[PDB]
Amino acid sequence: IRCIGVSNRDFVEGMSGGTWVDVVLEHGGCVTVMAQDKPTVDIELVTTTVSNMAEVRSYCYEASISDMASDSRCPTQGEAYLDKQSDTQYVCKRTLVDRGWGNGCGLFGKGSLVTCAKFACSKKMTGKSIQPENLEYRIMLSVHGSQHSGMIVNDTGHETDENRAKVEITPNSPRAEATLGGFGSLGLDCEPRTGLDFSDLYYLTMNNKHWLVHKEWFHDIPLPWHAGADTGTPHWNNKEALVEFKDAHAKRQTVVVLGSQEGAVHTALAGALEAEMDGAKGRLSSGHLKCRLKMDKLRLKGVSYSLCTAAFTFTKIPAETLHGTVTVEVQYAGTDGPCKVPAQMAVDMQTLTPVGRLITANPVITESTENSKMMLELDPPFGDSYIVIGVGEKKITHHWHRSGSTIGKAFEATVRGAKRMAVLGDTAWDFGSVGGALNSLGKGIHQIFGAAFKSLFGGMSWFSQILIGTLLMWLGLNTKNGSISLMCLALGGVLIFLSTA
Amino acid sequence: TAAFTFTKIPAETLHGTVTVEVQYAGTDGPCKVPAQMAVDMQTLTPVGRLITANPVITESTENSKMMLELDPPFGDSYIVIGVGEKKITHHWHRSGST
Amino acid sequence: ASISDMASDSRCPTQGEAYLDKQSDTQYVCKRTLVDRGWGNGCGLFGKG
Amino acid sequence: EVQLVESGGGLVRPGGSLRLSCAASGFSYSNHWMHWVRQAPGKGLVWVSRINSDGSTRNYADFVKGRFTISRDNAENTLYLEMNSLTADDTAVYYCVRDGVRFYDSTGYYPDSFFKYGMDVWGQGTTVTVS
Amino acid sequence: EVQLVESGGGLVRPGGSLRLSCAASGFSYSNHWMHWVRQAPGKGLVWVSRINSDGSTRNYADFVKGRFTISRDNAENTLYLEMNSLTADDTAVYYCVRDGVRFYYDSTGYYPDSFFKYGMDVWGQGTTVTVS
Amino acid sequence: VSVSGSPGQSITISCTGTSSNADTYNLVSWYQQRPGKAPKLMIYEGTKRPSGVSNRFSASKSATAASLTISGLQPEDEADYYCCSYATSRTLVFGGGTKLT
Amino acid sequence: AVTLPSHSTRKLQTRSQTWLESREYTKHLIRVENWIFRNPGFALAAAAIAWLLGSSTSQKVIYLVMILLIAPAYS
Ligand SMILES: *[C@H]1O[C@H](CO[C@@H]2O[C@@H](C)[C@@H](O)[C@@H](O)[C@@H]2O)[C@@H](O[C@@H]2O[C@H](CO)[C@@H](O[C@@H]3O[C@H](CO)[C@@H](O)[C@H](O)[C@@H]3O)[C@H](O)[C@H]2NC(C)=O)[C@H](O)[C@H]1NC(C)=O
Repeated sequence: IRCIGVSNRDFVEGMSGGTWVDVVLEHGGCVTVMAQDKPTVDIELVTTTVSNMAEVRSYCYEASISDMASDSRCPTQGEAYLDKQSDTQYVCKRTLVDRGWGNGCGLFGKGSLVTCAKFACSKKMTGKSIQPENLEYRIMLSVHGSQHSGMIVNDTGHETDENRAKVEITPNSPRAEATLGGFGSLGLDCEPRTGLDFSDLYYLTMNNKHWLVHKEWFHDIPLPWHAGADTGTPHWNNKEALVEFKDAHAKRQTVVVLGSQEGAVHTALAGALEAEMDGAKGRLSSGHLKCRLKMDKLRLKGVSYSLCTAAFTFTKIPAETLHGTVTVEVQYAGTDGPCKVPAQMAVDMQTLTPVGRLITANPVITESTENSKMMLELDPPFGDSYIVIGVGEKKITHHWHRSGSTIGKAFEATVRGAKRMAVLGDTAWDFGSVGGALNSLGKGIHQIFGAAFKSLFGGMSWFSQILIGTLLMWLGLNTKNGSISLMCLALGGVLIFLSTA
Repeated sequence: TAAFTFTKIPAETLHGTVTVEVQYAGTDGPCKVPAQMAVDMQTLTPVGRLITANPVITESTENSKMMLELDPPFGDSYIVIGVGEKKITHHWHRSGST
Repeated sequence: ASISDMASDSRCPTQGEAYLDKQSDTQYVCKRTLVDRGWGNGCGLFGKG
Repeated sequence: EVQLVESGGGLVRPGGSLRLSCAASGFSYSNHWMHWVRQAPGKGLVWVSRINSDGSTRNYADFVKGRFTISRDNAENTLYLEMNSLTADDTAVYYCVRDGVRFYDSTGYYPDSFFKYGMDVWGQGTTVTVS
Repeated sequence: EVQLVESGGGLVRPGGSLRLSCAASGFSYSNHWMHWVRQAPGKGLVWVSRINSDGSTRNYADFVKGRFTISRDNAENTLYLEMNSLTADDTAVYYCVRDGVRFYYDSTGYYPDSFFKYGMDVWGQGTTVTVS
Repeated sequence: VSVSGSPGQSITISCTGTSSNADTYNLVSWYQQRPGKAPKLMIYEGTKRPSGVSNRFSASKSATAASLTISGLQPEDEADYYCCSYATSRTLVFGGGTKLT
Repeated sequence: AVTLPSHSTRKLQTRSQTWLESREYTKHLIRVENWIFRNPGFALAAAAIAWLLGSSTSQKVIYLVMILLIAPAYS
């Protein structure tokens, strides 16, 4: 439940006898954790809010000019000085102008002309800072079992529902227990500070559109820049790159503004994440969190019930998710109170020997009135199989055909692994990380190689690194020395970055 | 044997040490503050170094305030204060390598 | 030269940069620098101000 | 308890100069911000100026376009307000104020933007009459 | 029991504009489709407009050639219908309606599937507007 | 400008600045000046009350104005009340004042 | 101003789409293809400058490609 259709979910199975499982949560997909004898719990990150950001260095992307003025001097007399040059609100440029006997001053050298123009800014974009403290993550988890198909994305007063829980996680309280009534409580220790880089990301606003911008792109930008506190009549310490002092001929000088600049910033931003704002807080919808799951206080509600023997009707019928699982929504006719639904994948209906794996929870209908609804999902075997629901001589059976042999599943698993590593960097080694010694060695050497690779390359974008990938591919292909492998290795890294976006 | 609270959570000095300010709610008189740096909260194994001393809270009143600084290990770690089921914990991450 | 009423400002470890309102005057010399702050001066964070 | 005492207020002609003084005792004067506030007869309170512990930072309101000059001597626990080119609009009672809330920052030096404050320790005020 | 309350109706000269509002309470407003329907005096019900949960999908009947604009504020549980270039044919009582049947299948109320099962279960008392 | 109250009742004095960063009221301070007395501060940092000031006085703040609430009015309470805050980063400004009878 | 450094250098890598992920490839390729289409003869000049430099054929073709990439951006 809550993860049936997300199309980017991965199953985390097994643990050290039920002690704990490492899990990385991402915004795109969700993780369904299944234990040996415990209810399957689906966990998903929802939104990451940032709070009380502190404004820093707001820029100007649209200038406005005002009453120009100018002053000139004799070929020998010195340099021009307008009385408006002693004001920090005027742009002033000094140049040389042809003069003599025609304009009014007798001598024929070049003169000196100063022009000044007042600067007014309509619109400005501001950049705000984000400390990795006071950063709140909101995790939503739900459980399989007894909820009918309707309650998959239904967001309501989930405090009462008893099957779905919501957890806030902040650097001031990284540990939390989600109390699932009657199922126990899922303990969840999580690391919020190391989530996503939040010491290099400014929150940038232009006009009701907010981005996450990398610092060192919000400092090497050439526009009139204030600094921090907006108090009264602002002052911009630039007076250049937004006013163009175009010269005429025969001592004519003109001042123009460049227009509105909000088109170069929208295209200068490419590959910077989007965000949205609510009140004083900023909701980012793209992030990365790593929570260790201490699921040793989860129980099974269904056990010790007696199994229902009335009838079962397949109403919505069986359906196939993107990963192979099979969701079934059954309706129970009998009035047998709380009860245990018998369901098993089976082939060779002569002797129903359970095959496949039942990734549900403790199956069980909790309603007691007349007709109840339930939804359970099964992981079927690759060949043809029969979904069997019911006890005896009134068993409803459905025919199911799953496509791809185990080799296909292994290849798709390795593709998922490559994508996850390319996206998450070193941390990807912690996905199903019960944690041994081999996994830790892998994490270490991948961390070293990652630091080196990010220090050499990683100042390049899609096209540029496709280029350097092909070039290093050739160079390694015909170098004839022993370093060829090294160069060829580089290609993989670089080229794989391109074919996973 | 009481509960502790984080008034301003943690600060990070330039040299990497962490300064914590703890507030004590109970009234046990002068008593040690149990604090450490840990990973794997399942088995709290002391990792890192606590550079203050035997931390104490001198006052004997309702709410008291104290400050202690500890030297974290280079990985990600948890600042643990308290004994059992009331132990306030924080997440702290240090950048450098040895 | 002769000098006059000095003034200063400082705004934290993690905020923007200091700005006096007397920087928008062409009669004042102004210099911007970095100062150590935090836990003894008023702002909780420890970088350079 | 701390007691602030004003001095130097008196009748002076329009355009005259006047030096107000404030004597403090009973606290770490060398570490607190000091303020000069005024209140015209039958009028409300009007903030005038503020200074730090060392005297580095000095802030003046808009109505004082450089007419006032605030200073202090920590070794003598003394505050001063020089006044030049007096007009009739400034005839009022001047209150000397201690700033202890800043004393968060026991140094009283760093003039952060929008720092917390609240003025509870005031002198009795001295009357200046420009007539 | 959810109560829908219409507001803003009044007499207007031909060609005028008017902003009708609707207040909802007692259900998850942010997750339901909303409708405006109208009925001329002594005439039948005439469907006017509908809006999804976020406002990304606005549907209007053919009679309104872009004159009317439907919108909503979920946080305020409010629905708005701004009407421009009103004529005598616009004199009617307008009911603000909640689509409760759609909420049974699509709890997000966002995806505007074609020919989806619907039902306008909760009606307001309606506000009378006369373009005279 | 003024507010009237009866003994035992509660009165609220408001303080509003126009278009100031929507931050200011977090730092508004409230001061009391009885007739012919030196001013005394009742509230600082918007809502915090000093030690010694009676619990009778309370304070509240929003993004648009600040409010000072005195419940159980006493004949002592009749005085002039002034709010103060930052005009800019380096300034201070007192309100128009309200005479409470 | 004129420069405005591109941000794709510091591409924030995460599972969600970025700001303009539809235009990067076509962007660079379109600029190069258009500039070479407009001014052909520089292909000849670049062939000559590449042929004068570099001994083997591989070095000469690499120099040709690098000239034809470095000219359209006037980098
Ligand atoms: C998500 O859930 C809502 C309702 O929320 C739930 O309501 C109860 C059933 C409990 O399980 C609660 O814990 C939980 O909050 C679904 O909406 C509901 O749809 C049914 C459709 O049968 C509506 O029933 C109607 O009213 C009565 C029954 O009360 C019948 O006699 C009628 O014939 C009719 O069926 C019900 O009113 C409606 N409730 C609300 C608040 O809208 C929603 O469909 C579901 N979504 C998904 C995707 O599963």
